[PDB]
Amino acid sequence: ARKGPKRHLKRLAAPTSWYIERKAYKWAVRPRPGPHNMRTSIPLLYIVRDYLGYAKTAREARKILNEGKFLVDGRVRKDYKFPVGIMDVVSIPETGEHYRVLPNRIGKLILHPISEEEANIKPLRIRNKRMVKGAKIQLNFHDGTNHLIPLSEKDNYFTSYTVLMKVPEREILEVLPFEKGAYVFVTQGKNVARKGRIVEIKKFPMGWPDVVTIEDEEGELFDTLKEYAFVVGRDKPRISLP
Amino acid sequence: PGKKAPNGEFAGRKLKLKRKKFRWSDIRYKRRVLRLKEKSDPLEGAPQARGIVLEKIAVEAKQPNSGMRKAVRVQLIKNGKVVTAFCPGDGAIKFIDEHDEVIIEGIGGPKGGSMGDIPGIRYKVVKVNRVSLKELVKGRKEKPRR
Amino acid sequence: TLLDPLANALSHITNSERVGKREVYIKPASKLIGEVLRVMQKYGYIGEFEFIDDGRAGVYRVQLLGKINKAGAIKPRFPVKARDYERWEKRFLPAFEFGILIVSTSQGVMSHKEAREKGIGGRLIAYVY
Amino acid sequence: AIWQGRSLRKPSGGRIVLARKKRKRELGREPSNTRVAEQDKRKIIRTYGGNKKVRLTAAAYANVFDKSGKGRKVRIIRVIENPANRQFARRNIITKGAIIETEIGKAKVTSRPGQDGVVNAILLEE
Amino acid sequence: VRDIGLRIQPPAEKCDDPKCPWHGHLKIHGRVFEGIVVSDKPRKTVTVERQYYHYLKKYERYELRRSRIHAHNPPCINAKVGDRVLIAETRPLSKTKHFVVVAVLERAE
RNA sequence: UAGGUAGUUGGUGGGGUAACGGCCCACCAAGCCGAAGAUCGGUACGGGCCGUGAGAGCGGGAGCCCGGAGAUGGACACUGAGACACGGGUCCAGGCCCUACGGGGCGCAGCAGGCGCGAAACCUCCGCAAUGCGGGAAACCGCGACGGGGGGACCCCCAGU
Ligand SMILES: [Mg+2]
Ligand SMILES: [Mg+2]
Ligand SMILES: [Mg+2]
Ligand SMILES: [Zn+2]
Repeated sequence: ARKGPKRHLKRLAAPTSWYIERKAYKWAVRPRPGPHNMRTSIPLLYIVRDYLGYAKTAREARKILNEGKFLVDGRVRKDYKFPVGIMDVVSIPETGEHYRVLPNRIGKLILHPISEEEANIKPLRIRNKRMVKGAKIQLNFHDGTNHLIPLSEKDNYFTSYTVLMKVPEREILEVLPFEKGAYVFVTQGKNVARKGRIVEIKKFPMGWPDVVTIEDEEGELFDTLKEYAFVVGRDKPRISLP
Repeated sequence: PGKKAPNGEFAGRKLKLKRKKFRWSDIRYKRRVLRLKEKSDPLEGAPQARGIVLEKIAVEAKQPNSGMRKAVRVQLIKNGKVVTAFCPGDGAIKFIDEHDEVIIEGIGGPKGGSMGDIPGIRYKVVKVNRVSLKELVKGRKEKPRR
Repeated sequence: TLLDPLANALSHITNSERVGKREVYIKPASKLIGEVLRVMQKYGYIGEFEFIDDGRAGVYRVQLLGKINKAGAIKPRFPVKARDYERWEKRFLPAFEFGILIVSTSQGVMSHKEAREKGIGGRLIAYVY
Repeated sequence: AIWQGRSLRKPSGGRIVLARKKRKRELGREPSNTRVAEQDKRKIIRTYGGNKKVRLTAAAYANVFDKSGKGRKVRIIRVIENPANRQFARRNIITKGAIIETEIGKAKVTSRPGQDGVVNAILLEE
Repeated sequence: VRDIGLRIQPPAEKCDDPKCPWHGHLKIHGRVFEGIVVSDKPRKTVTVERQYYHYLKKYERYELRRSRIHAHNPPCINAKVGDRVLIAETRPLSKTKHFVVVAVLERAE
């Protein structure tokens, strides 16, 4: 860590949301930079080989990768270091199956299987919002991917909303607002993977983030951070959450 | 005398200070923190050492006893010091000759000092010419280099 | 000088009852003293008590029954969490429920046996058994 | 060898023994004293990360400005009363508070020449 | 009335300099403390003291501790010795000034 | 081991930097730490953790992971997104080597192996099949990293005579 950037990774010091065996070998895969961050994503090899089992060694998993067999978000990926993350739709178009990446109830990542007519839309949270040259609006999303909207619809797209886009094309349909009454699914924290409706929003001065209070089906008020609640549908969710 | 000095709730500093102050009236602690054993120790924190014998001598025993205990003068190699070491066993001194290399351990007394009626000696011989002494005393092995 | 009117009372009580007396006078009378007498009574250690005014802070008359072994003050007044009582009950008392340990909880003065039922803590002031 | 790292003396007055060596990312460069001349010279530097820095070294024009936002490129004559250093106005060194004497009045410099490679000014009032 | 993100009331005058958070071009962001002034000898700087308790663990008792820091003192709220002040955190202003005074409470006594 | 500090503490205007800053400079002041231990000496890589004890505690921080620092000792620059670079470049000091005597070179705190010191520590072995990294459009190629054996009363578990 002296003269330049790190390049390897150890099994011991790996992210603890991965489902890997930490004492079997010495090295893990150092994930290439890409869409999501490193505490909420996993390389592409550990899905071809460890999770689904289509390969036994890496040398025969890197032969079916660069043949155009794996479709992460509608588009073909070939390198074994690509990060796959929350609310992605990995899809194997030959075998005929689909999946969605989601966090567990204790924090790890899974591959909850979904339909085919639902393997076509992806939810996206709004993280920031700014103005670019020509006086247009750029919406920055929860996995570092962008979109432009005119200066006449700057009233439908505040931050922490949710947008539903067709995956390989990115045409907006059905924005979901954030307010009291909407249906949220938690992403990180200590209330991981719990659903419900919103009851309250509370704000603090001088830098600290704001909190949200939620009520689930059987009836229990808990709370999380406001940017951990992912709005998926209003009054009834849109994603086949498990 | 009264009760005991700083038994207050907000008197932590003075209580810790009194303890640290009186811990120095000890001798096992002062001698372990100032490291006084080293700086005055001919063997330098080793369990054993090696030397080359200069002359063979005999010591007189304590008062309620009688007899002469045989010993040698060893000249260490890592330092250059000269110590006095004891040869344990019945007839051992007839196997030690001058210009020999010997190995040296402690003698195992109280506090690391000396033991029994040999009062000033604090080391004992274990090996002669890379051949254990215990064997030589009871047959069972022969001495190299003459 | 005088620094603790509660310790003086509890030592006076345990000194008097050890030689056979049947009445004592707790001279400087707080209302903390009265509050601790109240809970020494409900568990059956003393008889009945009354507050007599004398123009200067008042006195307390209490009748003894010869039913206590030892009473005293836990002085430095340590705090306790609502789940850490046994650590102190193993230090002051002689068996697993022998006697009471008086606690100055945020809802008054009470014995640790009623603090564990609400699940609260506070400062320990004294102990009787 | 102009090291711009930490200091070697605590706020209390005790000395500090350095524990490492000088990193190449902490160093400094020479002051580019801008002069007045009849032709302006400037160089280009490569900086940390591959960026650049235009570095003015002699000055010829002034880019004087006004209150209605009307600039004019006119040349300068000499410097008077640079408060930065006591002996700059004499040697004609233009730093940033300098009072430039253009050929249309006086002016006050409002840009850093050694960093931008231009001289800008506002038309100082009497 | 202007706020800066503290939900408190601004001073009753106007300043000059640009190192003032209320009237100038400084931004505050970080911790927010509270103490009493122990010197203002040099120009525009004070020294603020606050106290807390350290809990030893072997002896299970407490212990009194201090902390002296240095803060910029804008000319619109110039604080003397012996008064409560609220101070906030921002970028390095000098070798040893990294805080700024924002509001004064209990001037005299 | 009782006083220590004079770019030392602060202000005003600037230079320099990727960047804030007495980090440097020109002027104006007299501030700043300290018996609740400053300054100066001593010893020491910091932590997760490890030994011992009924617990309160006392003792240690070589091996595995995470941060820091170093490449015979001291100074200094070029190329690059990143270095003032262990198998890249200059100068001094201190060692050694080849030479047709004019000139050239080298520095294992990488893996085996050698000398010296010591009471004290192993083979000059086989492989890119596995985990990973660099290169390449890809099949692939390289790796004393990592993987396989050789030597040794290293620590644990299960048995024989
Ligand atoms: Mg300045
Ligand atoms: Mg050291
Ligand atoms: Mg050994
Ligand atoms: Zn102001």
